Amino acid sequence: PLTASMLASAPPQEQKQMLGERLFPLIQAMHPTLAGKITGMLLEIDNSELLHMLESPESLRSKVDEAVAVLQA
Ligand SMILES: [Cl-]
Repeated sequence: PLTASMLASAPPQEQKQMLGERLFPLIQAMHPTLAGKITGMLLEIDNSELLHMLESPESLRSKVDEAVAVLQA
């Protein structure tokens, strides 16, 4: 499980990658087809909220639902 401390201690060039690797499987469970896109959309959020999402399923959902509204016609 990823921690702020773990995140803060990693070289910045890798932080988003670390978050993406953790977020993507969770996002793909909700949406196999829109997963790359949703994940890319979400990595745009500031890291510290991303961590809160990894840690609250409900936060991740609400963020995903709202990513999907961006994607729709
Ligand atoms: Cl889907």
